[PDB]
Amino acid sequence: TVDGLVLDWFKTAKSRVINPDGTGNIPSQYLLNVRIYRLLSSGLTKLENEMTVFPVTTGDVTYARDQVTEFKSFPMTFALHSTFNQSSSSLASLLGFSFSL
Amino acid sequence: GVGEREVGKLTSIIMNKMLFAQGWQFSVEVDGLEGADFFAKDITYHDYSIEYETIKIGGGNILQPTERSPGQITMMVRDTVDGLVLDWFKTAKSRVINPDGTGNIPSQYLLNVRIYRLLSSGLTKLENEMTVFPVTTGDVTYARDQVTEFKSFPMTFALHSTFNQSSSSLASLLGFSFSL
Amino acid sequence: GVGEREVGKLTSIIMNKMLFAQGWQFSVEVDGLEGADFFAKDITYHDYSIEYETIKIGGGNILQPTERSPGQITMMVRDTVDGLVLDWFKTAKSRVINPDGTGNIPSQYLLNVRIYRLLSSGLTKLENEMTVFPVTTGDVTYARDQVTEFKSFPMTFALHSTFNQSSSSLASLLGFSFSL
Amino acid sequence: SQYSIQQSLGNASGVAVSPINADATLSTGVALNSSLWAGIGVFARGKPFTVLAVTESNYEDVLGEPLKPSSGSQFEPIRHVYEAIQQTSGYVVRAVPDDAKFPIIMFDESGEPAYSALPYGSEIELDSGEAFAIYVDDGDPCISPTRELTIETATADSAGNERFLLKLTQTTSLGVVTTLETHTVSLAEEAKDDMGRLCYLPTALEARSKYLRAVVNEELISTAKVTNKKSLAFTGGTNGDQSKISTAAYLRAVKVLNNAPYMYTAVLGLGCYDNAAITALGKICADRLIDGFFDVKPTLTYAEALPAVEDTGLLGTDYVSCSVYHYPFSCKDKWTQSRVVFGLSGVAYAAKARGVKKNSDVGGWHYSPAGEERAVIARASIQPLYPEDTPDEEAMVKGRLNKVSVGTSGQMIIDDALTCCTQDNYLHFQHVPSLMNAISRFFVQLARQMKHSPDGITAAGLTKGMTKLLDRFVASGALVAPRDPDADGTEPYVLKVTQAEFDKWEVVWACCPTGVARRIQGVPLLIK
Amino acid sequence: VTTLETHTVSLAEEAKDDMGRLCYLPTALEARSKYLRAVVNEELISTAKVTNKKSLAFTGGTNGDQSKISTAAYLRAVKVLNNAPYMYTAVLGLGCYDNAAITALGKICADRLIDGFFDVKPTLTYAEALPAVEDTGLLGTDYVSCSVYHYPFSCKDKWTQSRVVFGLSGVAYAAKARGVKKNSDVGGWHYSPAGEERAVIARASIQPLYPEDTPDEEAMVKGRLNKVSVGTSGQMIIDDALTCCTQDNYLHFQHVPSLMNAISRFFVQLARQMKHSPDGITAAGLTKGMTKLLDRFVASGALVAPRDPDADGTEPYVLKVTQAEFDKWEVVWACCPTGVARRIQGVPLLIK
Amino acid sequence: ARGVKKNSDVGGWHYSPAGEERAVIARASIQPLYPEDTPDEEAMVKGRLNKVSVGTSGQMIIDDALTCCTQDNYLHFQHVPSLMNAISRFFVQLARQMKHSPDGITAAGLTKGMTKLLDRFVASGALVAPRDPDADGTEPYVLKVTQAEFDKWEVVWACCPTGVARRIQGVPLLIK
Amino acid sequence: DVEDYGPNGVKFNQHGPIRNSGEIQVQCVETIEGDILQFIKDRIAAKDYVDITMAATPESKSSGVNAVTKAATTIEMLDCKIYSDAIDFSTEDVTAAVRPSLRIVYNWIEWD
Amino acid sequence: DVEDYGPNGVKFNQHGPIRNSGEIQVQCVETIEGDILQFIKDRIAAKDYVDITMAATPESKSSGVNAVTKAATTIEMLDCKIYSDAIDFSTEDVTAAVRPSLRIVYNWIEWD
Amino acid sequence: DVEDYGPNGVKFNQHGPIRNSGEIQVQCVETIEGDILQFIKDRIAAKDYVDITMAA
Repeated sequence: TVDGLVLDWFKTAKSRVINPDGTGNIPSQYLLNVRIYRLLSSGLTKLENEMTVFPVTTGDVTYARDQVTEFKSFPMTFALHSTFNQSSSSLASLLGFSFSL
Repeated sequence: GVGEREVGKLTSIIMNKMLFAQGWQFSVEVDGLEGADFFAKDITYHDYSIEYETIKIGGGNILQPTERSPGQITMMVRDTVDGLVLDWFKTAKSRVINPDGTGNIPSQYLLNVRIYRLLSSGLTKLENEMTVFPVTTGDVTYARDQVTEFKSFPMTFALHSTFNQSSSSLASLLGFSFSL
Repeated sequence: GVGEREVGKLTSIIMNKMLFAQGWQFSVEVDGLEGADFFAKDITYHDYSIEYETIKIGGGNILQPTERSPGQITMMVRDTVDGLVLDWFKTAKSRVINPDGTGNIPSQYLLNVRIYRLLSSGLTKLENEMTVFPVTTGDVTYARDQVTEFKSFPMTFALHSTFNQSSSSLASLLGFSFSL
Repeated sequence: SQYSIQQSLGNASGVAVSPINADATLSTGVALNSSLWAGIGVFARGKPFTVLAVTESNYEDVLGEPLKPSSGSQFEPIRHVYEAIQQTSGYVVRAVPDDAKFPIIMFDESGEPAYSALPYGSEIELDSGEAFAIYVDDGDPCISPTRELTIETATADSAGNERFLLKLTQTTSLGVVTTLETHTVSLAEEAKDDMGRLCYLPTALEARSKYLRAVVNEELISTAKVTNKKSLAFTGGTNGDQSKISTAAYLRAVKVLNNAPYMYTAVLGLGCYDNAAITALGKICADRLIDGFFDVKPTLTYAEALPAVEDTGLLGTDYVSCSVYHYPFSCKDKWTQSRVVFGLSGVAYAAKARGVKKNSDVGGWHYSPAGEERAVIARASIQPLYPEDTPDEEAMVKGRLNKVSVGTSGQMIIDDALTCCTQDNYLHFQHVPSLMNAISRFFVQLARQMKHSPDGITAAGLTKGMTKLLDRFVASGALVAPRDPDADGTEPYVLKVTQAEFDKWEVVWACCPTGVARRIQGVPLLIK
Repeated sequence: VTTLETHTVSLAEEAKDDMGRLCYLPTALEARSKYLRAVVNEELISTAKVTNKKSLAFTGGTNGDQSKISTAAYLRAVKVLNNAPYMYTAVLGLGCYDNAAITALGKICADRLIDGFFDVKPTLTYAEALPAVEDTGLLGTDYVSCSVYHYPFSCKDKWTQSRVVFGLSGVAYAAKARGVKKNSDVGGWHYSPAGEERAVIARASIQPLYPEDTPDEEAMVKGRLNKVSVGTSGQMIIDDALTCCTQDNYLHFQHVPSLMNAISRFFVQLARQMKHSPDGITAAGLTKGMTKLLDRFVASGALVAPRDPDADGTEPYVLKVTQAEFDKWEVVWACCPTGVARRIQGVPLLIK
Repeated sequence: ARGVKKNSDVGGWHYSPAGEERAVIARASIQPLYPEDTPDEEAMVKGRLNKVSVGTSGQMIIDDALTCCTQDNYLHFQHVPSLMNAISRFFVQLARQMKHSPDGITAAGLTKGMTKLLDRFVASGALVAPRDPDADGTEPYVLKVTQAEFDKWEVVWACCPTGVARRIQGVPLLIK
Repeated sequence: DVEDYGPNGVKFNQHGPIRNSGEIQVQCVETIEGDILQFIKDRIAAKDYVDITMAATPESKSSGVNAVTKAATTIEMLDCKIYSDAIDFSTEDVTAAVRPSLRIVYNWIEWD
Repeated sequence: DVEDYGPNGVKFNQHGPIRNSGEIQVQCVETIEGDILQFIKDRIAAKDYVDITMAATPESKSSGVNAVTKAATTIEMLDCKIYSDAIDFSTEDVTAAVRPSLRIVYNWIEWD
Repeated sequence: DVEDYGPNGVKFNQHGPIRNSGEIQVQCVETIEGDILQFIKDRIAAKDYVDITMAA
């Protein structure tokens, strides 16, 4: 968009994934539930695929001025958390994503 | 008008004309380079990739993000009458590495590259600031057959580090030198 | 006229027409070669690249420049009626390596290649001077189907060294020979 | 040498820094103008009985330094505006009692200084003596803290007119003297600056200084002389007792709010509990078709809280655009860390403002002003005021006021989106009045921009305006197709446009909104 | 120090330059110089002598107290501007509030068949603002074209950056000017001084006059007063189309007086260019003139067909010409102008 | 001269003749002549002469860009007189090259000359749009061209320059 | 115009850069000695840029001694790049004279 | 239309997205001062979107004072992108005036 | 002309080499014995270069 909200979201996502200080974040706060649904004739949607993924890299992207008929656009790659135990929960709770050691 | 798909397209077009911008507002610049925002023609940026490791567990593999593998910046640029860009590159690589062969202090030859987003009023806002150093411009070709376009080349800069993006000003009584 | 983008474009065009030059002023030449500036058609230069290492540190990797991995020069050239370019290459490689197989002194077969920038008055100014030696012209194809262009070939020269770019004149009483 | 640093910047090219300051709080904020609003407050400093546009960078000084809770009942509005500022600017109106008097310093023909104090609103007159006078209008009593003035001379102009410089400074309780500004000015009737600026005394004073105004006798300006004076501090001026607040001041401020020629879609209680003022603001909301954010006394337990709604007098079908708030709890001060109590009205406004501002085209006016994104009070150490007292759900529902419950992470969510609309009709919600107000606005500006146009096109312009505004609403999701296809059809909206004569065009539009889900039902069972 | 001009002149009565220009002092002075006027003794000019003098600074030039100006000077200037042989289209208040002066201005503009932009002095609050119209007395069945203005606001000076209060006749005339130049074939007499894209004042730091004073829409419309409101971008707009016409006829509007004034001027110019010509062809000439003028009004589209076909007719333009006697060719015309669209009503409802 | 000569189209006449790039004396072993004597800042300012201070690396920077202009008007700086002098030059050579030309074109040549010279100034950044839009407008420059007789053409141009920042203000505090 | 595609097969059109540059072909006539030939030869020798002014001046509104234009019907063109083209004179061109065609690269349009 | 192929060499045709967008070339005429020139200059300055209405109103059925349309023969067009093209005036164009051509990107068609 | 693009989508045009070379097609007439035929045959046999002068 005008504001680069997608880049903003990616910045936030990777920040939550990995500490810039270098430490390992809990693999529960930075996990996102991506889902693709199939539409209907009435506009309704039905589940088709739901993955629990995390960002890894957007790839080597090129930006210039020669893009004189199309917009600067980029891909983002997300890696699933696991092919086993596709589980998730809501952070919005008294007992958050933190745990007891 | 009142059909579902007409409503959908109307919503899409309104929010598109209200929230979309072409790649207009952008500006690449480097400390110590005058007109570089002009002479540069292309940019390719990668901060860092993060590598995963796989683990075998039963019928499943679990991949975990391990470590930020650094990236790089590559800038495609045309030069001026005097070759000021090549001059700057010569100076930069000279400061990076002693032609006598010794290792220079990794503080004097580090440059702060920054890309900002423009505004409707011409103002700029920070978008990405890296601390990088030159490495190589690549194998470039020069001839006379370039009969419709100017000789131009890319330069690759490697970031100093994906950790502690720090810098300071040499213009001081206590310069970039230190106490042993 | 008074709009911000009109001002920007005006500034850009003025500074462009005042500071831009096409790849016009250029000249490649080699000691001992007459007309080579004419016969040569293309040049591809690389002084040297500098290699980094990664070091794993926490969540970050730090890359530091070590060492100038050297480059090479490659010149695409057309020859004359007599094949003087092939003649020169034959002589050069002969001086480089004894066909008897022994190693020649790495001072007699070293050539000083130089590219200068021309001026509006035809004068030239130094742009790059390398001390190189021939290695190989590559796998070249020759046939009769070349019915609209002349048979031309590239030659690759390797620099003697990325360190101590020194040379001297053989035309002296104390020649390139030494005292054991 | 050149290493020693002076106190403050003078005229030399250099750097001067102030002594390090610990008791100084400043916050970051950039307004986006999502919901223009105002409120009636009683503060320190600032012009009373006047609208002042307060941003995220002036409430510190133009609104005055925040007072303490024990200093009467005036910490409520300062706290309220404190939470309000983090969303958008305000148009606050300050009120002072009759005890407030501003100080005046009169300079005679020879510059002889005298001090006086006059009540605000009272005019200023000069006798035969006291050639002119100068009075501060910033609202500071000049005694806590204190400010001083200094008068010196300078070079003359091209016409030879005498020029004298005035410098202002502020002094704290400790005694630290810090300059603020300085301005030269010439007493000449036709005094001009070398850049052409007007050097006429009151004119130059009002042009440069935003703190001092002056009155000059036309018959004594010619004979007025100047002198070098130092440490000129106003005396005798103070706001008086701000605890005592008058209904006359309340109504005058309401009149100021009405006559304010600026847009404002929302109004606040802002710590005001006077019944007459509440009724006046309710009438203002009714006759300006705007939203009101009235609040009641927090000290009222649920037993007497219920009759307080009737005691408001705003119950009815007209005063439905407004909302009434209460906060039966105790929190901890951010600044003085004291057990304090103040209303959640401003917090609720900020929550709904944030909720509506994330939407782009028109704003999520239909959004419930609650949820983790909005319903967050979290001031400090929230404790119940009256643990003994107990509310009643059905009495509360029929009372139509907003209560509050527990949230996700132990924080405390407004569990209500119901206005004071007595009748249990679909407009008794909060999103319905939101949409009616929004559509009222859009209709107003479209009509006003197409006003006074040659005939034959107005109907067409209205048609496309309706289509486009419905486009915004359907994009926002506020309006949907009707749930009854067989009898009520499937069209989310319908339009009627026609005209009666050369004037009086008329339009009637119907729309069907969407749901909000403010109550939920759930039933457990097991298969065992 | 700057120079205005230099010129060589001679004392001789019949001195003339080689340019053919007389070198005589007065002749040259009020032939070329536009600043000074001199009187010369025709008997002493022969014996007159001059000396080399420099920096002849004028002294004694004073403007005096301009705050008060005599009603005699007012009426003298009124007569002067009335007698000015120049084309003018409207008269402005220009800060003059003298009752005699404004009444003279109303009489003059009524004679000229032009518009007037009279104003009341802004400090007067809304309560006494309505009686001020009667106090002026410009209301009537003749001074229906003129309008009464009031600006209960205070703005910022462009030059002195001071909080100042003044009228709105000038900006109203500017709005009229823009509304008439946007129309090219005739000019916009049928427009109104309103519209977000067209009516913009936005003077500077606009702020109100009296926080206590509250106006009444019904009272002001009864009193034929003009209100002024604000737009979306903070600019300032004129939300009125009403004159000070006492009669409840359409003359209370402002575009209608403009249109019959315009048409009157076209008839005047055509008949007067037609004058002093024997009949036989003059009748045809005037008929084709009225056809052509109605052609331009229909091109403009300002006039409309009658809204009642059987009773009010169906043809918007009705024309007739006849002669009474050796002179007095009479001509009559009838037309129907467009509407104003004063107000839109809107009431929401739910489909359920 | 060095600070101006880096700019290409016209030179940074508006540049402050100071800074590490310019304000470098560094001859050898700089010692004060009169350590006993002491200057005064306000007296010095009203005296309008140039004093000198410490720099980045212990070198000694001219800490002033003020001329001997007595009146405290905007032309009392150094960059402002620089711009009047520059524009005076350019006006002179453009007028001299268009001197003695047949009439009917001089006004046009003047118009495009003004446009191009403003182009150079806006490229240099010396002139910017006015800071007062409401009353002073947003146009960085304006032109008036006309003629009186067969001779005496006349032109009046106005321009708005940019800032130089020769004094700075700073105030410390802590949140403790 | 940038033609973008979105979800639900929607087409959309968005603003782009001004297409301020391009080519203009014009037709003219030479003289006895080749005014245009010498002019273009001097032009290519000097290697400089030229500015042109175009206008539409109806003779009805013309006043004074020479044609007078108005800001409405006048366009100034900058950074004009002038060149000519080879012109072929035929065998039967008894009644036809040389028509010199010029190819002109134009960069950005200004309106006064 | 999606043209698909199946077993037994069968061809088939299927619906796709509406081809709602494209280009329209129109021919018009300017005025003394260039109404269309100022209009397009203002349009490109404002960088906005425009809406147009097209209709077919036979004069036989016209009633009232100005032309009256019917819903059958009227189409409203949205998201119109109005630009113009260079117009070449020749040498022998003695009887021919300027014919301004405009290129218009259209996005989606609505019928009332 | 080199057509370059810069920041903010600015277009610019710059000098290049002279387009001095190319092709010219001409129409002529021959004679009884083929003057032009013998001339071109001799030209191709000689494998030489020729200089021409054009004038009006």
